Amino acid sequence: NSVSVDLPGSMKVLVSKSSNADGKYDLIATVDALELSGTSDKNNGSGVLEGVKADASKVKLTISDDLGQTTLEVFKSDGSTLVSKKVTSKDKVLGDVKFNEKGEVSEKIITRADGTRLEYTGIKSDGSGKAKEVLKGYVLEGTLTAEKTTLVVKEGTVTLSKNISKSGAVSVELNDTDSSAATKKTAAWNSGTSTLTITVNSKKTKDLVFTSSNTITVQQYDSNGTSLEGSAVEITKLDEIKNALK
Repeated sequence: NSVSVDLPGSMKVLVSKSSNADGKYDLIATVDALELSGTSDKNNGSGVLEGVKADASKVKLTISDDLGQTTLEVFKSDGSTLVSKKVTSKDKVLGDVKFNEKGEVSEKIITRADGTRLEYTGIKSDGSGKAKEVLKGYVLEGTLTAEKTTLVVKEGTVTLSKNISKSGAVSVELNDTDSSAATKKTAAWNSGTSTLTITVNSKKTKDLVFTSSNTITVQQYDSNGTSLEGSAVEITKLDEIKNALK
């Protein structure tokens, strides 16, 4: 009769064992308390399903085999003004979009495959908003623009900026308003090694690595800056990042 198929999210779609006379498969999905039904040309679980909420909100679930992506849309009663959109991509990144009363984006949470998050709130029509990154053990705060996300960590005269481009590319820069040549920090960034090298007084002092694990490590140079010493230490607290900027 029917066969069940597991879906990204905690969702399941029951699909017809065989296609009807028009070549199509019947799809039934239960998503939380919602019952959704639809059709598809394939037997694997891809397709589009629709349902209605108790309060007349319209719901649409789209499963795209070509991208392995599942999109759950909740609309107002018109079926067009968006209330919420949840997208799980095939690499298990989650996007959780909230809309204002005119159906425009106002918030988005991106959850990475490891569970760290980018939280965008107060999003405006120009693509600007407040940004926050939720890492393991600490949170980075900053701003969103249509050009980039900028998370900032300040320590005295030093500002560390972690930038995430619209395409997702990371860069880091260090700005120090200290004007004494003996103490002012400057820094150079390498995207390929994901490393910020901090210099003071023409001597390297430490490398900050921004790991593909979404962690930060710090490794000291010797006091003459001629060599890295010891081994890199993974940051676990915001206090430790600020300490690195003293």
